[PDB]
Amino acid sequence: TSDESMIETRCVLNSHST
Amino acid sequence: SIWYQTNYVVPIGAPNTAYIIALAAAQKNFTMKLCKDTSHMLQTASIQ
Amino acid sequence: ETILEVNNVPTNATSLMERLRFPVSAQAGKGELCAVFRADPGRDGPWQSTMLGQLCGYYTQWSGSLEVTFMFTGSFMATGKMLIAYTPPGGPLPKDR
Amino acid sequence: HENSNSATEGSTINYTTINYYKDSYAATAGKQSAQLTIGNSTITTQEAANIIVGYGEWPSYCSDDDATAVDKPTRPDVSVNRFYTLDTKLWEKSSKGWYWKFPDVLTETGVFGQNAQFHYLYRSGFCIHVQCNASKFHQGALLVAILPEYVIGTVAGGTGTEDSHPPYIQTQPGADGFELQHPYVLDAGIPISQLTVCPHQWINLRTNNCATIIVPYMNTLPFDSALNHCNFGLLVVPISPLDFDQGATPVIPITITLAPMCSEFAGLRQAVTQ
Amino acid sequence: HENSNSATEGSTINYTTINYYKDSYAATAGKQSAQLTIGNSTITTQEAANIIVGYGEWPSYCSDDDATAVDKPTRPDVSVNRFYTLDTKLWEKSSKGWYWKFPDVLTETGVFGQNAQFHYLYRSGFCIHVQCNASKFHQGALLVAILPEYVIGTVAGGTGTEDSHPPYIQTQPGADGFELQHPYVLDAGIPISQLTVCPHQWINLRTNNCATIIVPYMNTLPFDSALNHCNFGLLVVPISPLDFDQGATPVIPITITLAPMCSEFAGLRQAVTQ
Repeated sequence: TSDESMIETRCVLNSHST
Repeated sequence: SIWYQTNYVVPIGAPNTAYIIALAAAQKNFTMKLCKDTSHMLQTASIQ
Repeated sequence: ETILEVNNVPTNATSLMERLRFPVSAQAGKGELCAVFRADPGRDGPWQSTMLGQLCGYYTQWSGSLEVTFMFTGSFMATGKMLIAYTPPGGPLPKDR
Repeated sequence: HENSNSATEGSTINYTTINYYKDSYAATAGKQSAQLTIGNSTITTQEAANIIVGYGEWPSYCSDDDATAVDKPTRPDVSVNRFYTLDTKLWEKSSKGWYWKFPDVLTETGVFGQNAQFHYLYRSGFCIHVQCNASKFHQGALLVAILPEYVIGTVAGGTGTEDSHPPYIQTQPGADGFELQHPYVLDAGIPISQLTVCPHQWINLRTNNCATIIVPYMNTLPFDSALNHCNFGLLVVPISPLDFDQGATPVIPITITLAPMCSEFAGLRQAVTQ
Repeated sequence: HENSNSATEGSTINYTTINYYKDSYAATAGKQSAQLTIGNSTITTQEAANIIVGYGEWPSYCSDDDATAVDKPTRPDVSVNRFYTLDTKLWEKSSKGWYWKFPDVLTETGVFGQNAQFHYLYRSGFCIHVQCNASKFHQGALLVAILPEYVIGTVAGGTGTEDSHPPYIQTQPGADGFELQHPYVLDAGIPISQLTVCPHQWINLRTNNCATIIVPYMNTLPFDSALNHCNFGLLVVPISPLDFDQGATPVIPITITLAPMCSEFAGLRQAVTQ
């Protein structure tokens, strides 16, 4: 499942490390 | 918060009470950082 | 997706399996409150039953979207609509639907 | 030789007319030649058999050819364009029917209600999700319909001599809505049998539990007051009555879920409720 | 061989460091190598001698590299991005100084106040017009200054032993603002003599009657709560006292006119005032 399957979504250029 | 949007509508012969199993997870954008000791399980009895 | 213990009321050992599911029942047709939980995975509460929440115990900081899958386990003949509302952090417990 | 000033000048239809004056209006009549998401909100439309687009027109924003107000309108686009759930109406066996006036239902709710109150001008279409869950052993049909410029009439004292006009709780009942005292004439002297020429959807309980009518902004004007003028009335009426056997769920709610679509607000001033 | 995880990784500055571990943060410090209109509102800035842009940075919208919240933020763009005039403060001969917290001044005013209340997240810069009309025979100077994260301190009981914290009427005084009880230490233990390292403008009454400081959004975070967190405090303080002869206008008001610039609101929920 996704988040713009859910809400209106903005572009978040996500550099969060795993 | 969970709200009855219409109602739990049931016919005759089917149970008037049902149950929701909530299955929580994280999306693919999920991350964690600052790896720490856990507080969600504390040992109390010493492991013999 | 691991089972979120939204029904974390019955601490009784014979009733611990009642924590994994919660009772949608026939109501008076208002916007009645069914269930409430904080959306914090690492918090002491309903999310500690999850693998996400227990792995959130081992990390200080978390980021990213969470999924909660609600599985209706009533009859095929049982029907009805739920409003499942995530409130952003500023809002208190909503008094109404 | 002639002012292009008939009523059909801006239309896309060619007219062969006879005129003898410099005004085109002086001429003859002549002859021609499934998860729906908006905002932070999501509904379900798996059992509706389609989504009704009102008059085949999607709720666009105001065309720059079509607007008159020179102030830049605000388009909050997520905070007001989102599904708004009203309080439920209980469909009963004796339910005559209800109506909801638009955007009077939503002038007191959300940022849409604040944008309606703070701005003189308002323009939006509407995604109207009318949902009514009932079992496979319940029965009944709802005409969920969008009557534009739903002017309420009175009983005129019953006899017809009194020139009554409906009160503000009846012309603009808010998010709660008002019942139909006489659903056959729609409290307006016009038959509900002909209500399906308006954008309509059936909630036939055996077929579908929800109705999703998507309404454009319908007015003679590009914008209007959200407080005074109600652009349309949503009518949810039990044409076929609700029936079930004793033991089935007697409480059959009709929940009204509303998305203002492409909301546009101009003429910012203080917050005015009416 | 190394995680790129020092605190200066995202910066534009090259560092020659020594490291022996796979973490870049483990490394050495090393060494390196006039009518202004917004919304439906207009001010006048003929007598200000320039407009101060806070830290040389225009209040842009949130960069997509810089944002974290995945919900689409609303940008009302006219209805909230507009000059908001607060109630006047009367500059007197004994005026110690006042402060205004941001956007706490505007969380109860306009559609900006509703967007601040309805959304958890808020981001805006600010065009702050501080105006003070006085004649050519009046005198005095105001340090109009923008102190970011203006944490108010108390008198600590006066002696210093009591661990007082300022009340909510003092930390967030709303559109009225709060006077400086001790303008020399700015009610924060920090000297007002050094307040001009912050974005500042002088209202020297012989030179200029108005100050226009344009403040960007300054936070460690791309968005924040408009209700809890105040991003900055505007300080309007009489460094040089107001003086005039008897017969000249004794009532010298300081009007605070505020434009939220590029306001961005995310996390829509119910309207929360605090």
